[PDB]
Amino acid sequence: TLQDVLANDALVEFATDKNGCRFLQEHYPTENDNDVHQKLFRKLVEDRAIFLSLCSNMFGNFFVQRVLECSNTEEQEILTEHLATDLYNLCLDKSACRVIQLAIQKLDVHLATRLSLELRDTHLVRLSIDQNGNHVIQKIVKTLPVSSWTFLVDFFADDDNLIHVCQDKYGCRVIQSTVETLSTDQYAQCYQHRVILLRSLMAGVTRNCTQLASNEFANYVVQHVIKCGDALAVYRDIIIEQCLLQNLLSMSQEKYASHVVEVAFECAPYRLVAEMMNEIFEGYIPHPDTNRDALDILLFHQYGNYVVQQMIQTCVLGQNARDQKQSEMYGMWLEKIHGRVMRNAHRLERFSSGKKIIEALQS
Repeated sequence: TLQDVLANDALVEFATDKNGCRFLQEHYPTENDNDVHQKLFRKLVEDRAIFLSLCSNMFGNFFVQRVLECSNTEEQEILTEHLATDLYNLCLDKSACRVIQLAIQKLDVHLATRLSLELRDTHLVRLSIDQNGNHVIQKIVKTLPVSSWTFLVDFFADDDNLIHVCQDKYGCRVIQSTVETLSTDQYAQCYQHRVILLRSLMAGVTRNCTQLASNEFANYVVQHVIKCGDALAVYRDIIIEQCLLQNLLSMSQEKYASHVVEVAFECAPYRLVAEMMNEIFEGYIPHPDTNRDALDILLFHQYGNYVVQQMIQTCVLGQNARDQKQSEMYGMWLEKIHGRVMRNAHRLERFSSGKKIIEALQS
């Protein structure tokens, strides 16, 4: 019946139907030299408006994906030009962005490079925070070489663009994908190119870390820097030392930055764990009277109590350190925290968080 739909010119009438597009998708000739394959491709790409309306459709996008799977480089050139005419609005659509991601996966690397470079002068903040275009940006970053999307790094060297993209549910995933792609397989490249691009990102992260860590979604970027080791570990310490120190008590009382403080207490080396512990303990936040200590504030706080729990967990896991001085220092820190909890234990038992802390000190 495929020759019947070739003769009646009802390729739109099948692809705009669920059963019709399933019939086109199942019986599509995978061989490029087939006559029915060539005829169906020609009927697909005769009208650019018809092709782009089929990409933007609930069902016909699957037929466009099936054509894109069974494609040689000439067909890929035709489809690349047709998509690049309206690429930016194609990524914003729920349907056509699937076609764009399969294009980034399955086209030749110069054609997908052309598609990635067609986005370099568009509203990339809107595309990164979009419900649908964020997957296209992530697919471009994770799939294509860095030279195909280096402009994105250049787009994120602006602080306003980095803050606007990071402070969003979808754009923070874009920033995480870019950071995770650039950091991977460093010190196996013999030159510092991805290192310079990653430094260009991390300088903007470092200069804006207090605003990013206190945000609902932009704190995930900071936790991604701290939690991931390897080439990001050197940046982790920087965020601990230049941005988080002298600010532990304020961020630990904050709704979203307390997560960053927990992740920093979890992942820091002993060098920075020592300075963070001495800031929380009898160091900064001095209270030069009979007012509350920083640990006294964080014990009875709805978000700082998890920072105290992470301090307990860090010291418990750090008693088994290979170094003896580090092990006795983690033990002394846990003694300090345990003594301060046991001082206020009868007060802490009246609340859920304090009961959780006391049960954590049990086990």
